[PDB]
Amino acid sequence: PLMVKVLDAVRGSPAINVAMHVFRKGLTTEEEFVEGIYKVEIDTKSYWKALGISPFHEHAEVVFTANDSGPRRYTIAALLSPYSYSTTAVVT
Amino acid sequence: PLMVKVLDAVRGSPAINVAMHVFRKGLTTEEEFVEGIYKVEIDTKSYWKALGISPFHEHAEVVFTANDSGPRRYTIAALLSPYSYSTTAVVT
Amino acid sequence: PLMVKVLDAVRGSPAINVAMHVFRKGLTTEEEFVEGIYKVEIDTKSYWKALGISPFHEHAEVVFTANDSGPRRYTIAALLSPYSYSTTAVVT
Amino acid sequence: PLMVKVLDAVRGSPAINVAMHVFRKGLTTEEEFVEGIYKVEIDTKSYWKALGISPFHEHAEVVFTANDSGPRRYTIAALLSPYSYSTTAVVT
Amino acid sequence: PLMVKVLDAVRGSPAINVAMHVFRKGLTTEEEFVEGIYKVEIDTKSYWKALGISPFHEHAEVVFTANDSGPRRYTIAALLSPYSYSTTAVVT
Amino acid sequence: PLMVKVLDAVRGSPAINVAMHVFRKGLTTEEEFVEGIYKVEIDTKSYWKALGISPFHEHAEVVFTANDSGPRRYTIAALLSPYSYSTTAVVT
Amino acid sequence: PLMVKVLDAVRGSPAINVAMHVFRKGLTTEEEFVEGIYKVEIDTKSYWKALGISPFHEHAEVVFTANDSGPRRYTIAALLSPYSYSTTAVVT
Amino acid sequence: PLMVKVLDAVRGSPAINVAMHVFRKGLTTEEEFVEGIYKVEIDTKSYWKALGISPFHEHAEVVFTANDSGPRRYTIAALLSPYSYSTTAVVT
Amino acid sequence: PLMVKVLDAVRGSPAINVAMHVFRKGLTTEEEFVEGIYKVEIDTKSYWKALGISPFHEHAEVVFTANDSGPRRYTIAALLSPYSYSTTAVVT
Amino acid sequence: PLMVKVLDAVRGSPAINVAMHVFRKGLTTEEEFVEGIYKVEIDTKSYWKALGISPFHEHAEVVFTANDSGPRRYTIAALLSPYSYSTTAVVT
Amino acid sequence: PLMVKVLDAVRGSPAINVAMHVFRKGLTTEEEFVEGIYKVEIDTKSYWKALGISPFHEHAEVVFTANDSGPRRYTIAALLSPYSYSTTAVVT
Repeated sequence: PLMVKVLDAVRGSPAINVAMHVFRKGLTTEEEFVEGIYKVEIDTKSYWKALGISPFHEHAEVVFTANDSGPRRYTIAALLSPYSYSTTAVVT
Repeated sequence: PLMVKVLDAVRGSPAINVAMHVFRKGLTTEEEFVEGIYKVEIDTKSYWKALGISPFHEHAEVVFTANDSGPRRYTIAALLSPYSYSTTAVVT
Repeated sequence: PLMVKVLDAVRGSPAINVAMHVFRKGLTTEEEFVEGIYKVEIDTKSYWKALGISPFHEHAEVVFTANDSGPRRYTIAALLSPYSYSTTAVVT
Repeated sequence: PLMVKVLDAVRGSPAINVAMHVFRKGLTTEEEFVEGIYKVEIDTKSYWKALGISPFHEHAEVVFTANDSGPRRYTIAALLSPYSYSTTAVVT
Repeated sequence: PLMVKVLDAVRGSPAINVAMHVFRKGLTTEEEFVEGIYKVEIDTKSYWKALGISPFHEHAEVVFTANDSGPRRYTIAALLSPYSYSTTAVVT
Repeated sequence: PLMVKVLDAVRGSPAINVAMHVFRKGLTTEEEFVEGIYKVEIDTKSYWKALGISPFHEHAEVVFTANDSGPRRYTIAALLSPYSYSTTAVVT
Repeated sequence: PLMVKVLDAVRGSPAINVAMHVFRKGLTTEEEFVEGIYKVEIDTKSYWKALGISPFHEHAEVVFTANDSGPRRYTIAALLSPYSYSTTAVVT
Repeated sequence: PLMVKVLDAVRGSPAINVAMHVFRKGLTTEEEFVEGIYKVEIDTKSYWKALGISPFHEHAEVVFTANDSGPRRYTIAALLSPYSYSTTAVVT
Repeated sequence: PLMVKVLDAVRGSPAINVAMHVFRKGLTTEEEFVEGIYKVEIDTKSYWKALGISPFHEHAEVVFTANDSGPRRYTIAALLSPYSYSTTAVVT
Repeated sequence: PLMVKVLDAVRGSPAINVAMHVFRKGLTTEEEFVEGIYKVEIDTKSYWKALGISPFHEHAEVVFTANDSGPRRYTIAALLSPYSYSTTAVVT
Repeated sequence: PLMVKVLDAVRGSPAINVAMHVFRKGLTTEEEFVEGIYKVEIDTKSYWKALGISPFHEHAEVVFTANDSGPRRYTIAALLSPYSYSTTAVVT
């Protein structure tokens, strides 16, 4: 007789992020899983992933170069941070 | 007799994000999963993924170059952050 | 006798995002899954994906170059962030 | 006797996004799935995907160049963020 | 005896987006699936997809160049964000 | 008779992030796992991952160079930090 | 008769991050695990991971160089630190 | 009859981080574990990890060089340190 | 009849980090553990880890050099140190 | 009838870090352990760890050099030291 | 009938670090242990650890040199030392 009670009585004006999971009971294999529920990804980089079976098997001559140079500005305010009765100013 | 009770009584004006999962019970394989419910992806990069079976198997001469240069500005305010009785100001 | 009760009584004017899953029970393989429920993708890049079976199998001479330069401005305010009794100003 | 009760009584003027899934029970394979319920895509790029079986199998000489330069401005306000009794102002 | 109850009593003037799923039970294959329910695509780009079986099989000499330059302005306000008793101004 | 009671009575306007998990009971294999519930990734880099079975098996001559140079500015304020009756100010 | 009681009565406006896990009971193998619930990653780098089975098996001549140079500024304030009745200023 | 009582009565406006785990009962193998719940990663580097089975097995001539030079500034204030009635000021 | 009572009555505005574990009862093997839940890692470096089984087994000629030079400044204030009624100033 | 009572009555505004573990009852093997509850890592270095089984087994000629030179400044104030009614000042 | 009572009544604003463990009852083997509860590691170095079984077994010619030179400044104040009604200045 499992019972879960969440934010039953809310009197007011909150700022809320609620993540709940209820569970009652082949290069890359993933099964029965929970991933990136509130995941935030900024300027992520993946070059070579899961190329495959027997790639470049014989007499491969590869030249791999990755140049991550760049003038980049992101400037996030209040990332994944709920706020209440509050002021968020991004001024440039 | 599983029972889940969430935000049953809300008196007021909140700012809410609610993610709830209730569960009662081949190069890339993924099964019976939940992913990227609130996934936020900004300027993500994937170059080579799952090319396949026996790619470049024999006598391959590849030249892989990735130039991630660039003048880029993102400037997000209140990302994935619910707010109440609040000010979100982006000024440039 | 599974029972789920969410936001049963709402008195007021909230700002709400509600994501709720109730579950009772070959280069890429994907089964019985839930993906990108509230997914946000901004300036995402995928160059080579799942090329296939035996691509460039013999005597391939490839020249792969990716130039991610560029003057780009995004400037999002209140991304995936419900707000109430609130002011969102984007001024340039 | 599964039972789901959502937003049963709403007294007021909320701003609501509701996604609910209730479930009772060959290069790319996807089965019995839910994708992009509230998915948001901005300036996404996919160059080469699922080219096929035995592409460029023998003596291929490819020149792949991708130039993602460009003067681009997006300027979204209140993306996927319901708001109530609120101001959303985009001024340029 | 599955039962789903949503927004049974609404007293007021809300702004609502309602997605509800009730489920009781070939290079690219998708089966019994749900996709792009509220998916939003802006300036998305797909160059080469599912070219086919044995394309460029022998002695192919391809020159692939993609120039994503361009003066482009999008300027969306209140994307996928229902609002109530609210003001949305896009001024240029 | 498991019972979980969280934030049952909330009188006021808090700023809350709630992650709650209730559980009652092949190069890379991941199963029965929960990951990235609130995980945030900024400027993460993965070059070569899960290349495959027997890659570069015989007489491979690879040149791997990764240049992570670049003028980059991130400038996040209030990352994953809910705030109440508060000011979040990013000035440049 | 396990019972868990968390933040039962909250009178006021706190800033809260709460993570709770309830549990009642082949190169890389991880199963039945809960990882990176509130994990934050900034400028992380992984070059070669899980290359595969018998890579560079015979007569490999690799040149691996990683240059992590770069003018980079991050400047985070209030990372994973909820604050209340407080002032967060990032000034440059 | 295990019972856990945490922060039952909170009168005021604290700044709180709460992690609670309640438990009642092959190169890399990890089982039934909880890892990096509130882990913070800044400028972490992993070069070669889990290359695989029999890599560089015979007559390998590798040149591994890692140059971690770089002008980098991080400048975090209030990392994983909730604060109340407080000032967090980053001035440059 | 195990019973745990923590911070039952909190009158005021403290700054709190709460980590509580309640427990009632193959190169690398890791079982039934909790590791680095609130561990924070800054500028950590791991070069070669778990290369694999029989790497460089015969007639290997490796040149391993690691140059950890670099102009780097971190400048953290109030790391993992909650503060109350307090002022945190980082001035450069 | 084990009973644990911690910080039952807190009247005031303290700064608190709380770690409590309550417990009632193959190169690297670790079982049923707790690690890095408040673990802090700064500029840690691990070069060669768990290379594997029979690495460099026969006729290996390795040249291992590690140069930990570098202009590096860390300058942490109030590390893992909660403070109340206090000033934390980093001036350069 | 074991009973533990800690900081039952706290009237004031102390600065507290609380670590309590309550316990009622193959190259490297580690069992049922507790490590690095408040561990702080600064500029720690581990070069060769657990290389493996029979490494450099026959006719190995290794050259191991470790140069720990470097201009490095750490300058921590109030490390793992909670303070109350106190002033912390780090001035350079």
